[PDB]
Amino acid sequence: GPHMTVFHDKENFNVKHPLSCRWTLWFTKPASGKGDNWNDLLKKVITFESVEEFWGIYNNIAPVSELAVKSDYHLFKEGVRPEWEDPQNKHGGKWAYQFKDKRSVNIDELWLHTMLAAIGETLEDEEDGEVMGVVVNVRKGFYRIGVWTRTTEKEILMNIGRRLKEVLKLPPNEMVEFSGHTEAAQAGRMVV
Amino acid sequence: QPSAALQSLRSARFLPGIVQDIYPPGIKSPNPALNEAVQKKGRIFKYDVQFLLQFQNVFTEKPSPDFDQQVKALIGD
Repeated sequence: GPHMTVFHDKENFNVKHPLSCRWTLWFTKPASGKGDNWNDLLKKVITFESVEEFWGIYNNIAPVSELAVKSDYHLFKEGVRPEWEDPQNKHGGKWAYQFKDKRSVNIDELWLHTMLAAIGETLEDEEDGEVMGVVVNVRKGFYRIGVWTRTTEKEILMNIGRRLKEVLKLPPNEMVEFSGHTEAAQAGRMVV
Repeated sequence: QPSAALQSLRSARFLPGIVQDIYPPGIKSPNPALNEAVQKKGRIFKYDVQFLLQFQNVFTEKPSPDFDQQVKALIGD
Protein backbone atom coordinates (compact mmCIF):
# COMPACT_ATOMS: atom_id res chain seq x y z
CA GLY A 1 0.00 0.00 0.00
CA PRO A 2 2.19 2.85 1.25
CA HIS A 3 4.81 1.94 -1.36
CA MET A 4 4.35 2.41 -5.09
CA THR A 5 7.41 1.14 -6.90
CA VAL A 6 8.19 1.79 -10.54
CA PHE A 7 6.71 -1.70 -11.11
CA HIS A 8 3.36 -0.50 -9.77
CA ASP A 9 3.21 2.69 -11.84
CA LYS A 10 6.17 3.66 -13.98
CA GLU A 11 5.07 7.32 -14.24
CA ASN A 12 3.91 7.98 -10.65
CA PHE A 13 5.89 6.03 -8.05
CA ASN A 14 7.04 7.11 -4.58
CA VAL A 15 9.83 4.71 -3.50
CA LYS A 16 13.19 3.96 -5.10
CA HIS A 17 15.90 1.36 -4.51
CA PRO A 18 19.07 2.61 -2.78
CA LEU A 19 22.57 1.63 -3.72
CA SER A 20 25.12 0.94 -0.99
CA CYS A 21 27.05 4.04 -1.97
CA ARG A 22 26.87 6.67 -4.66
CA TRP A 23 28.49 5.79 -7.97
CA THR A 24 29.83 7.93 -10.81
CA LEU A 25 29.94 7.04 -14.46
CA TRP A 26 32.96 8.38 -16.34
CA PHE A 27 33.79 8.27 -20.05
CA THR A 28 37.16 8.55 -21.76
CA LYS A 29 36.85 9.90 -25.30
CA PRO A 30 39.26 9.35 -28.21
CA ALA A 31 41.79 12.08 -28.87
CA SER A 32 40.16 14.88 -30.81
CA GLY A 33 40.25 14.82 -34.59
CA LYS A 34 40.88 18.57 -34.46
CA GLY A 35 44.41 17.77 -33.21
CA ASP A 36 44.07 20.01 -30.14
CA ASN A 37 43.13 17.51 -27.42
CA TRP A 38 45.17 14.42 -26.61
CA ASN A 39 45.54 15.15 -22.87
CA ASP A 40 42.03 16.02 -21.56
CA LEU A 41 40.03 12.95 -22.48
CA LEU A 42 38.50 11.77 -19.15
CA LYS A 43 34.95 13.05 -18.55
CA LYS A 44 32.70 12.78 -15.52
CA VAL A 45 29.21 11.99 -16.81
CA ILE A 46 26.88 11.59 -13.83
CA THR A 47 26.62 10.49 -10.20
CA PHE A 48 23.67 8.37 -9.08
CA GLU A 49 22.30 6.70 -5.96
CA SER A 50 19.50 4.36 -6.99
CA VAL A 51 18.79 1.36 -9.16
CA GLU A 52 16.21 3.36 -11.09
CA GLU A 53 18.74 6.13 -11.84
CA PHE A 54 21.26 3.58 -13.08
CA TRP A 55 18.75 2.34 -15.64
CA GLY A 56 17.78 5.83 -16.76
CA ILE A 57 21.50 6.41 -17.44
CA TYR A 58 22.16 3.04 -19.08
CA ASN A 59 19.09 3.33 -21.32
CA ASN A 60 20.22 6.77 -22.54
CA ILE A 61 23.95 6.32 -23.26
CA ALA A 62 25.81 4.51 -26.02
CA PRO A 63 26.41 0.79 -25.46
CA VAL A 64 30.02 -0.41 -25.55
CA SER A 65 29.52 -1.84 -29.03
CA GLU A 66 28.80 1.67 -30.36
CA LEU A 67 31.91 3.35 -28.97
CA ALA A 68 34.83 4.51 -31.06
CA VAL A 69 38.17 2.80 -30.59
CA LYS A 70 40.19 4.21 -27.69
CA SER A 71 37.11 4.94 -25.61
CA ASP A 72 36.45 3.74 -22.08
CA TYR A 73 33.62 3.63 -19.58
CA HIS A 74 34.44 3.70 -15.88
CA LEU A 75 31.95 3.15 -13.07
CA PHE A 76 33.57 4.16 -9.76
CA LYS A 77 32.43 4.77 -6.23
CA GLU A 78 31.74 8.43 -5.57
CA GLY A 79 34.88 10.34 -4.66
CA VAL A 80 37.31 8.02 -6.49
CA ARG A 81 38.62 9.28 -9.80
CA PRO A 82 39.26 6.36 -12.22
CA GLU A 83 42.97 7.13 -12.41
CA TRP A 84 45.82 5.29 -10.74
CA GLU A 85 47.01 8.55 -9.12
CA ASP A 86 43.83 8.92 -7.05
CA PRO A 87 44.92 8.31 -3.42
CA GLN A 88 42.41 5.46 -3.23
CA ASN A 89 43.86 3.69 -6.31
CA LYS A 90 47.58 4.46 -6.02
CA HIS A 91 48.44 1.35 -3.98
CA GLY A 92 45.80 -0.86 -5.58
CA GLY A 93 45.39 -2.88 -8.72
CA LYS A 94 42.87 -4.62 -10.93
CA TRP A 95 41.48 -7.93 -12.00
CA ALA A 96 41.09 -7.81 -15.76
CA TYR A 97 40.20 -9.92 -18.75
CA GLN A 98 40.95 -9.12 -22.38
CA PHE A 99 38.46 -10.39 -24.96
CA LYS A 100 40.90 -11.14 -27.76
CA ASP A 101 38.15 -10.95 -30.40
CA LYS A 102 35.78 -7.99 -30.49
CA ARG A 103 33.15 -9.82 -32.57
CA SER A 104 32.70 -13.14 -30.72
CA VAL A 105 31.51 -11.39 -27.53
CA ASN A 106 28.18 -9.91 -26.42
CA ILE A 107 30.26 -7.15 -24.94
CA ASP A 108 27.30 -4.93 -24.07
CA GLU A 109 25.71 -7.58 -21.89
CA LEU A 110 29.02 -8.53 -20.25
CA TRP A 111 29.72 -4.89 -19.38
CA LEU A 112 26.15 -4.33 -18.19
CA HIS A 113 26.38 -7.37 -15.93
CA THR A 114 29.74 -6.19 -14.61
CA MET A 115 28.19 -2.84 -13.64
CA LEU A 116 25.17 -4.59 -12.11
CA ALA A 117 27.44 -6.85 -10.05
CA ALA A 118 29.30 -3.74 -8.87
CA ILE A 119 26.30 -1.60 -7.90
CA GLY A 120 24.40 -4.61 -6.58
CA GLU A 121 27.33 -5.45 -4.30
CA THR A 122 27.82 -9.02 -5.55
CA LEU A 123 31.53 -8.71 -6.44
CA GLU A 124 32.77 -8.57 -2.81
CA ASP A 125 31.50 -9.13 0.72
CA GLU A 126 30.50 -6.55 3.30
CA GLU A 127 33.53 -4.73 4.71
CA ASP A 128 35.90 -6.34 2.19
CA GLY A 129 36.45 -2.71 1.27
CA GLU A 130 38.26 -3.61 -1.94
CA VAL A 131 36.14 -2.74 -5.01
CA MET A 132 36.76 0.83 -6.15
CA GLY A 133 35.27 0.69 -9.62
CA VAL A 134 34.83 -1.27 -12.83
CA VAL A 135 36.04 -0.35 -16.31
CA VAL A 136 35.63 -1.37 -19.93
CA ASN A 137 38.26 -0.41 -22.52
CA VAL A 138 37.56 -0.40 -26.26
CA ARG A 139 40.77 -0.89 -28.21
CA LYS A 140 41.59 -1.67 -31.82
CA GLY A 141 42.23 -5.37 -31.31
CA PHE A 142 40.30 -6.12 -28.13
CA TYR A 143 37.92 -5.20 -25.36
CA ARG A 144 39.03 -5.36 -21.74
CA ILE A 145 36.88 -5.47 -18.62
CA GLY A 146 38.36 -4.95 -15.18
CA VAL A 147 37.59 -4.46 -11.50
CA TRP A 148 39.85 -1.96 -9.73
CA THR A 149 40.76 -2.76 -6.13
CA ARG A 150 42.02 -0.68 -3.23
CA THR A 151 44.98 -2.87 -2.33
CA THR A 152 47.22 -5.57 -3.73
CA GLU A 153 47.21 -7.72 -0.57
CA LYS A 154 44.73 -12.74 0.19
CA GLU A 155 41.38 -14.53 -0.01
CA ILE A 156 39.29 -11.38 -0.38
CA LEU A 157 41.03 -10.46 -3.64
CA MET A 158 40.99 -13.96 -5.12
CA ASN A 159 37.24 -14.31 -4.58
CA ILE A 160 36.67 -10.99 -6.34
CA GLY A 161 38.57 -12.35 -9.32
CA ARG A 162 36.52 -15.54 -9.35
CA ARG A 163 33.28 -13.55 -9.14
CA LEU A 164 34.32 -11.43 -12.13
CA LYS A 165 35.14 -14.61 -14.06
CA GLU A 166 31.62 -15.86 -13.27
CA VAL A 167 29.93 -12.59 -14.25
CA LEU A 168 31.80 -12.65 -17.58
CA LYS A 169 30.62 -16.24 -18.15
CA LEU A 170 34.15 -17.37 -18.90
CA PRO A 171 35.02 -21.06 -19.22
CA PRO A 172 37.69 -22.52 -16.91
CA ASN A 173 40.62 -22.16 -19.36
CA GLU A 174 40.12 -18.39 -19.63
CA MET A 175 42.00 -16.62 -16.87
CA VAL A 176 41.32 -13.35 -15.22
CA GLU A 177 44.57 -11.73 -14.08
CA PHE A 178 45.42 -9.44 -11.21
CA SER A 179 48.01 -6.69 -11.58
CA GLY A 180 49.07 -3.68 -9.54
CA HIS A 181 48.66 -0.25 -11.12
CA THR A 182 52.18 0.93 -10.43
CA GLU A 183 55.39 -0.80 -11.31
CA ALA A 184 56.41 -0.78 -7.66
CA ALA A 185 53.04 -2.19 -6.59
CA GLN A 186 53.29 -4.95 -9.21
CA ALA A 187 56.99 -5.55 -8.46
CA GLY A 188 56.18 -6.24 -4.81
CA ARG A 189 51.21 -14.67 -11.24
CA MET A 190 47.80 -14.15 -9.60
CA VAL A 191 45.13 -15.63 -11.88
CA VAL A 192 41.79 -17.34 -11.53
CA GLN B 1 10.60 19.71 -18.67
CA PRO B 2 11.22 16.64 -16.50
CA SER B 3 9.36 13.47 -17.44
CA ALA B 4 6.75 12.11 -15.06
CA ALA B 5 9.09 9.22 -14.26
CA LEU B 6 11.94 11.58 -13.42
CA GLN B 7 9.63 13.76 -11.32
CA SER B 8 8.66 10.63 -9.41
CA LEU B 9 12.29 9.58 -9.02
CA ARG B 10 13.32 12.97 -7.64
CA SER B 11 10.49 13.01 -5.11
CA ALA B 12 10.52 9.33 -4.16
CA ARG B 13 11.80 8.06 -0.82
CA PHE B 14 14.56 5.49 -0.63
CA LEU B 15 13.49 2.08 0.51
CA PRO B 16 15.21 1.43 3.87
CA GLY B 17 17.22 -1.51 2.50
CA ILE B 18 16.31 -4.80 0.88
CA VAL B 19 12.57 -5.48 1.17
CA GLN B 20 10.82 -8.74 0.30
CA ASP B 21 7.09 -8.05 0.42
CA ILE B 22 6.33 -4.98 -1.73
CA TYR B 23 6.45 -6.15 -5.33
CA PRO B 24 3.45 -6.73 -7.61
CA PRO B 25 2.65 -10.10 -9.19
CA GLY B 26 5.29 -11.35 -11.61
CA ILE B 27 8.13 -9.27 -10.09
CA LYS B 28 10.76 -10.99 -7.99
CA SER B 29 12.27 -9.44 -4.87
CA PRO B 30 16.04 -9.29 -4.31
CA ASN B 31 17.40 -12.66 -3.20
CA PRO B 32 17.01 -12.68 0.62
CA ALA B 33 19.84 -15.19 1.02
CA LEU B 34 22.42 -12.68 -0.22
CA ASN B 35 21.33 -10.26 2.47
CA GLU B 36 20.85 -12.72 5.36
CA ALA B 37 24.56 -12.42 6.21
CA VAL B 38 24.83 -8.61 5.93
CA GLN B 39 25.26 -6.92 9.32
CA LYS B 40 24.59 -3.27 8.40
CA LYS B 41 21.25 -3.89 6.72
CA GLY B 42 20.51 -0.16 6.69
CA ARG B 43 23.69 0.60 4.73
CA ILE B 44 24.67 -2.39 2.55
CA PHE B 45 22.11 -3.64 0.00
CA LYS B 46 22.82 -6.78 -2.04
CA TYR B 47 20.83 -7.09 -5.28
CA ASP B 48 21.19 -10.10 -7.53
CA VAL B 49 21.61 -9.39 -11.22
CA GLN B 50 18.29 -11.05 -12.10
CA PHE B 51 16.45 -8.65 -9.79
CA LEU B 52 18.23 -5.65 -11.25
CA LEU B 53 17.51 -6.67 -14.85
CA GLN B 54 13.76 -6.39 -14.18
CA PHE B 55 14.15 -2.61 -14.34
CA GLN B 56 15.70 -2.51 -17.82
CA ASN B 57 12.47 -1.92 -19.75
CA VAL B 58 10.74 -0.15 -16.85
CA PHE B 59 12.84 2.93 -16.10
CA THR B 60 13.89 4.18 -19.52
CA GLU B 61 13.62 7.94 -19.18
CA LYS B 62 16.56 10.28 -19.07
CA PRO B 63 18.11 11.07 -15.67
CA SER B 64 17.98 14.81 -16.41
CA PRO B 65 15.93 16.87 -18.90
CA ASP B 66 18.93 17.98 -20.99
CA PHE B 67 20.92 14.76 -20.56
CA ASP B 68 21.42 14.03 -24.25
CA GLN B 69 22.73 17.50 -25.10
CA GLN B 70 24.81 17.53 -21.90
CA VAL B 71 26.58 14.28 -22.79
CA LYS B 72 27.15 15.40 -26.38
CA ALA B 73 28.79 18.65 -25.27
CA LEU B 74 30.88 16.85 -22.67
CA ILE B 75 32.27 14.38 -25.22
CA GLY B 76 32.19 16.01 -28.65
CA ASP B 77 35.33 17.42 -30.24
